[PDB]
Amino acid sequence: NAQAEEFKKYLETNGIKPKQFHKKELIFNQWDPQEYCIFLYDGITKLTSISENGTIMNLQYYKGAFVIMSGFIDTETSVGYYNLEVISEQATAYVIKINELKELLSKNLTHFFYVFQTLQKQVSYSLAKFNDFSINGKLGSICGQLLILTYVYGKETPDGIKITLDNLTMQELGYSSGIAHSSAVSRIISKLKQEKVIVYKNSCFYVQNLDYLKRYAPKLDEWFYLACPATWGKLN
Amino acid sequence: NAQAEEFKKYLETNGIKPKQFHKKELIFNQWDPQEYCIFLYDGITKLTSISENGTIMNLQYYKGAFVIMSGFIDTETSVGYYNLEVISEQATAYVIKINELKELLSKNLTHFFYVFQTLQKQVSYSLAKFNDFSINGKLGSICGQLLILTYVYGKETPDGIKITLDNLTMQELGYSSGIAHSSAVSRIISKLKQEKVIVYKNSCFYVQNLDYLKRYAPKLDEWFYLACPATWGKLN
DNA sequence: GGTAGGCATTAACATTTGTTAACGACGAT
DNA sequence: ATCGTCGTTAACAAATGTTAATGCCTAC
Repeated sequence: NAQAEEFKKYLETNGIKPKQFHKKELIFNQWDPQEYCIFLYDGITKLTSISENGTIMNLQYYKGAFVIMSGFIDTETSVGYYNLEVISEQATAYVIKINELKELLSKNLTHFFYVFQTLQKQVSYSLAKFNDFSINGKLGSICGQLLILTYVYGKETPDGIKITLDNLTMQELGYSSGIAHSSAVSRIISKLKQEKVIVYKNSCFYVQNLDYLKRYAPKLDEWFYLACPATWGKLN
Repeated sequence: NAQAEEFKKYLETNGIKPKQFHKKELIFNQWDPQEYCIFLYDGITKLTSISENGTIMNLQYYKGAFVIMSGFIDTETSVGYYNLEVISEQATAYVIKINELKELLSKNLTHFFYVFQTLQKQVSYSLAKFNDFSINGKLGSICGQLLILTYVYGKETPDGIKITLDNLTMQELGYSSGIAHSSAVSRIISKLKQEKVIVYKNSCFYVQNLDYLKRYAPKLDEWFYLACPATWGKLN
């Protein structure tokens, strides 16, 4: 929003200025660790991780204007080895390198408070996500994940709320729930067709009972009501 | 932590007096206190959430010098409704009104980078924990939770390493994962002495093959070394 | 108006958790 | 003495890790 836009035009007086990233490119990865502060101005990405085993995990989706750190400021070392994979067709991102960031945030306080705000939104997001996922099984982890995407990328239509996102493979949907196999997801996904809360037509997910999803993930719905009110209010 | 000691003195030069809370007291609360910045100087505490029915959830343990926040910096609204509950002897904590924080941080960049660092150490922490817990099921959750409890609260004794806490009822180990009955958790710890990794004595937990834990929660073990090296180094 | 991989669906088992119910001791009012 | 607390087990009801085989698709 407004705050995001002036951070945008804060960086551009200071000689760091965007880079186009395209689908499946990695702004940074878990094998070649460079420590950045990524200001993703526009587009859609996902934070992933491969293990010494090939087991994939979709931690989180970053969208719109947001900030992703790969380095600590005061120590300038890595925070953990992850992947910021682009999902949208294109994405603009401001790749600030970490031992630059302190001097930048020092000379303007309005914009540190911005990044501080987002990292606050992030701490509260993870805790919420962790809470609702951990209580009742993978089914909860699915309903939680669906509800997230349904709020962030959901659109109105006379057959339900559309999760308008590239091609959310069911294997990918399980990847956010820490699931290895599509069959485990297919089984769950249409307990949610029969219970009439989810349909899968046009190879895209349509939500029918938002109140169902809310019950299985109340801490997250709360997080939206508090940290992203404008979004939360579109679907009420 | 030498960085926090300066922050305590910094608070005291501003008339911020420490308050003493003591076992099972709630510094801030699920039914909106709020919102404060909580500088926890000494003691041990836990962050919990109670659902509408009665299902409880132990999201994180906070210990020693750390800083919690229930409010966003700029808007001073809630970041979510949780409980900070004193688990230990009786913690010492500086409770700062949030409106007072932005001003306090605005005029001493050193401490204001310090707060940012702590908040970076938990966005990283939360993510790592989300990862190891989501994969490898709830057995992996217990082991991952055992893991962080050793690194933080672990002495090494001629009987392995002692998880040196109060009274960690397996009811409570339980609340760290999402396992809501104390018999399911008992079926786990059971299976971990039979495999020689933990022994239950003196109403306290001991770990003697910590290597077994590090495989079930690798990105947690990776997180300590990366984020909290001094803590990691004492067991490696 | 035709091909080959890529997923979704669904079945059949192998384990892991969820749940309830007795039984038994420690520790505190 | 009489708690409520906590740990421990067996016994089961679901839940979900797996793998395999059958089909509809769409990128090509």
